[PDB]
Amino acid sequence: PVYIPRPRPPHPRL
Amino acid sequence: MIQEQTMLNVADNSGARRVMCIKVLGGSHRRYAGVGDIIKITIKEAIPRGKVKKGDVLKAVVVRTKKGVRRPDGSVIRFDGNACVLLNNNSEQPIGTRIFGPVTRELRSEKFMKIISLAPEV
Amino acid sequence: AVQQNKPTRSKRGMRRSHDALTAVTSLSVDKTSGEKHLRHHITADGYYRGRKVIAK
Amino acid sequence: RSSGAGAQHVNTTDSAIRITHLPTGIVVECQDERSQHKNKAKALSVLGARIHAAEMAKRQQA
Amino acid sequence: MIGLVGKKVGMTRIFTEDGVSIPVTVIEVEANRVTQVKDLANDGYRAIQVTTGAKKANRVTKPEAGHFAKAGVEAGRGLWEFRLAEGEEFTVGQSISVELFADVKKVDVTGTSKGKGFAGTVKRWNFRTQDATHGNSLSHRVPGSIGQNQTPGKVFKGKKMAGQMGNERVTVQSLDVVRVDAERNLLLVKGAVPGATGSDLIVKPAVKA
Amino acid sequence: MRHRKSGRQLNRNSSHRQAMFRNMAGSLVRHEIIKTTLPKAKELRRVVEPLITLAKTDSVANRRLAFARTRDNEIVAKLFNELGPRFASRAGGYTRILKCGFRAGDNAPMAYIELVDRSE
Amino acid sequence: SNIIKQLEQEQMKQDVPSFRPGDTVEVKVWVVEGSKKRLQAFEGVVIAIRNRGLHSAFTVRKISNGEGVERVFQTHSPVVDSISVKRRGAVRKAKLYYLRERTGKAARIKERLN
RNA sequence: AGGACCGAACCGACUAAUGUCGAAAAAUUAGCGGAUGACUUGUGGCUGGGGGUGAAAGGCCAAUCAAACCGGGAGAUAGCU
RNA sequence: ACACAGGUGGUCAGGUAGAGAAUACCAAGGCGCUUGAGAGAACUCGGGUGAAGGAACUAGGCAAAAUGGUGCCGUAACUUC
RNA sequence: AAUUCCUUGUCGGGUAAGUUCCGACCUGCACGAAUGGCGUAAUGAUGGCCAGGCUGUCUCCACCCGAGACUCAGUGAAAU
RNA sequence: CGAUGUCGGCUCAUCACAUCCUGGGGCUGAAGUAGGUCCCAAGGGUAUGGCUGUUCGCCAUUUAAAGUGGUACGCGAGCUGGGUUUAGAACGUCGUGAGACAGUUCGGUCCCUAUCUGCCGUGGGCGCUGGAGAACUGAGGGGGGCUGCUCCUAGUACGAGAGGACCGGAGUGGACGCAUCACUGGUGUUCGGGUUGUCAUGCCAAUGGCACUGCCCGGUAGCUAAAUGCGGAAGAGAUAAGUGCUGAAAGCAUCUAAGCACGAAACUUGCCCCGAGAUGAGUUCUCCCUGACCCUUUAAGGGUCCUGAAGGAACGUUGAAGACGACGACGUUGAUAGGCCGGGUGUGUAAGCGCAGCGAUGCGUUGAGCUAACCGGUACUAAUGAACCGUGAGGCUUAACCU
Repeated sequence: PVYIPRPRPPHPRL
Repeated sequence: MIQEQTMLNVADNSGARRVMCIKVLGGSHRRYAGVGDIIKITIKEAIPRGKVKKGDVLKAVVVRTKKGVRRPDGSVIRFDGNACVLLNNNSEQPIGTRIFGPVTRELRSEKFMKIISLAPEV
Repeated sequence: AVQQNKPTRSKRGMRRSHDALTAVTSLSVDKTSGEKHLRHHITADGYYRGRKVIAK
Repeated sequence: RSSGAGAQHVNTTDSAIRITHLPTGIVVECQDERSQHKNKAKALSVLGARIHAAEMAKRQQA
Repeated sequence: MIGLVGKKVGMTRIFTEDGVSIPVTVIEVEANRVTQVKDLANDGYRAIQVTTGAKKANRVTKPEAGHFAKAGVEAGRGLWEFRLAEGEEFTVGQSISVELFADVKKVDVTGTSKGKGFAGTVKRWNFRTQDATHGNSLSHRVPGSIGQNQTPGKVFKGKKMAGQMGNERVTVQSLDVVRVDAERNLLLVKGAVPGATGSDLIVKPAVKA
Repeated sequence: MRHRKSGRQLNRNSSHRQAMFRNMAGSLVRHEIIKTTLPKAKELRRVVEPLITLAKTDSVANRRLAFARTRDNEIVAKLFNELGPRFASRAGGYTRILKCGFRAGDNAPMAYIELVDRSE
Repeated sequence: SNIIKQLEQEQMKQDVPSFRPGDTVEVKVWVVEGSKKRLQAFEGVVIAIRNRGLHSAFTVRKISNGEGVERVFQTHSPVVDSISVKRRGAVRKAKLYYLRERTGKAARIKERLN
């Protein structure tokens, strides 16, 4: 593909 | 069918007008009361000339239900309003000297003799 | 949803073992014409139980 | 477990101690630091101070 | 003693003279004739297998026709079997009517329950349905958790989940008898029995005497 | 679980279902034979037979009750004059179903639904 | 079935007075007060009739002292004894459940006098 | 007369749901706030990268912004995988 | 990126009911939205109703439920009147 | 108190019962007068609490209507 | 650290006893009740609201009790996101400042269509060997096992009085689970009626379409509980704690060393359900199959004609059976489904006509008309005559029985 998107944020876990 | 947070009218002239059923007494994990079961109430509204004040937490007995009580012949008796009679917390012995409205025959058992004696109908 | 590893050819065959279609193999013979048809169905020309039921 | 904020530490934790002294009815609540022992010492010092203050107040009233 | 096979035809109520109206079920009882008497010399247990009803002479198969001609009785629907209680002995072909229910006071009715189909968790095992608001997405009538964590690593056998409800062989026990009618061949029982109108019912005497 | 229920839903709401039963019963009265799917014919057996049952006796109000259904004057005109005195002797069951293969568009069970007619 | 109908028809009483819903019906019913057997009275307005043959019943709504008292009565039950119609009400609806919210002047209805 | 009130076009997205490999890389459904002005929009120009612009969020600058993209130093460098 | 539930400026614009370009049904006109047929399981969505209680549910009256229009009577504390 | 650690500091009201709220007590870790203080009519898809009506939110769910989910015919993926 | 989602809450639970109650006992500083402590016993149950995001805690009221812990302080490919930890902004403090604060408070997108094990169910093939139709026995496994209050005993024993038994029996309750619409209700967009706005049938009347089923009012059958019954046991065996009898070692004593009799909701039964895939594949009854041949590696071999038997399968009518399979009833020798007649129920005096009224409207025919899923009949229609699978009596060895 020409455009690979930003992934989905993850569990905070900070 | 009288359960928790249910507003009831007072049947006798003890002084309160609107009460709130806070717990159905008798048996744990019980949903609702029956014909003449004991419930615990708080007082939300009273007259100035009442023998009890607003805020007294005390025991009462249901006398009229909108759900209806069942005679063993197959019939049901549905009243147009919930009603209770106030009782003095260790010996029942109701406060009011005159009681308005009719009662049910299954209330007549060994401890509510004054209520059915003062009952004008049934 | 997402698998750990792929299944086999053997797993696919044992899965598709019950996907085998069943033929009826019970074609009937009309009384008048004798054409092949199914159970409780009319023929291509409209024959059923000998009577011309379609009238067309 | 403690109320307040800033760390998971809080989540896996405890780090909050309440000590009640039965014959007087004095409750000491400590939620200061991350560790129990350093709060255990503060809770015992507050128990000693409150019991000594409640006894000396009764003595000064008498 | 032995039980009898009957058909459920509706439910009614009986008005007693004192005022109490009791709900009753009308169980009709046909001629429960004996087909075979099994003995300990060939099976190791004494019992009797019987039938009821009446079949047409096109549906009954030649094995069942030979099994019925072994007894010589008329062909009837179904076959049931009752264990003997060592105090009596029945012969082959004895027309057992409802007169055995005249002495007993309480009976036990076993019937095929009415099939509810593939029912959910809330309908079958009476689970509490979760809150339908305050952010609830796609989790209204689901059972939720079905196992603990990594350390069990599996769902325990016997877990109360969604599945088949009905078509069981349930038994409502200790049902009172009301009236034993011999002219109409009926058996009024007190209360409700499993099954709809037209289902088979095994009415045995009460084992909890 | 629909224990002892009748009435086929046919993947439609009651308005479209009643409207297409109206139109299909009118087409079956007008053309005397039509070709449709099998459960539509099975439920149309519960629609056309009360229409003929109402059309058994000719009067003033029966024309208005037969005009309340099928919403057409030519359909009720073919009723009570042509179907009425011709289906007088037979009592009920005036229809006939003929299973005719499957449709090549969606593989649905096909059926000619007709009346007991066409001896003209 | 014929069995259920035969079991019901032998128990139904054959002297049921016919009354339309809305009639001011006075019903006298037996009651057992222990060692007493008293025929008590109950006079009110019929607001519903549920015909089920032997299982048939009828409501009699009564405005007693204070609030209203609604009580059903089984027709073929032995606990009731007499049904006497006092006034013939001229409502045109089978059920009269709308009369529950109406008290006082709005509770009364039309007389038939046909 | 009103940076007036309710409420359509229009502008924006406050709650909940549907979606969340969706009808679509921000949407729809049922309710919303403004709707004669500090409003919205079409057309055509001007301001541009250590800069432009900003009723000010360090936002936006072609779906990418605490320093855009393209091409070249450059095969930068990397005790690191 | 698609024969995509998104966006796109200006003009004409009727009948009944309606204060109204709202909303309900229609005329002129265009369409049935390029998968259908069955059965009516658990579960999911948009909904409708419900005995008795009326927020006891929940972090939280969140969501749902309820009021809602014209004419008339009357309208409290406070106030920059 | 958007301030406050000790603290759910103390009194009263509201509720049967209130770590929230209101009016205060000042013992102000560590308020404070243009990085403005105290009040303030009207206003706010603003934070919190209470009162009435109203209801499936709940007690305790039950049924029904359409769209999927189940089957058949045709086309036919994806993360891994 | 080329990713293991953590607190608290809702639902769902599982296990240990260091047992909260119920149960069986010992001591007591146990007159009885109510107690203190200890042992065995996990079979069952083990709160409702305010505050706080809070687990916890306090309060109010029950209860017989408001048990402790593990299971990633259980459970986010079951659910929110209140709090803790993204980006905005503020109060107080520190730092000249940018900024920081286990010091708050305001607000802030929580993805996934199930490949494998597991679980809930439901099917096909094959096996048990000649096959089929049924009926069960039964290994083994699963469900449940809670108890309050009142009365009799009995105001009895005990106790100066007050108070108040143990054991046993009966009734009525709460929760749980099962069953069913007989009663009462809810739903019942397939039944009837009222009404608003519009349109159509050339117009009145009447009816139909849309506007959430237009708004509602009820309401047939089914489903459902709030409605009604049922059950937790009684009894037996072996016991834990404990109480014992006889009884030596050890002239006594001793519940134990030999033995015997008691002794709990704990164990097995007894109550109910699944179940011979229990490959150990069980037992009984019945039905059906008794026709010739060649080749030959004379092998429990292969091939041809004739017959298809009991039974099963396919199709259709279908169901208070069901996702699909499967199960039940029927297929013309018929009441399985649809239609029709009558009854019942529900809505409630249809349309037309006649009369009164200027009119809306009112009355009589009429308590009519219409009736879905109900009941009892009626072949009126549709389930056709047939074709398909399944066979020529069934292997070896040994013993007892008749020849």
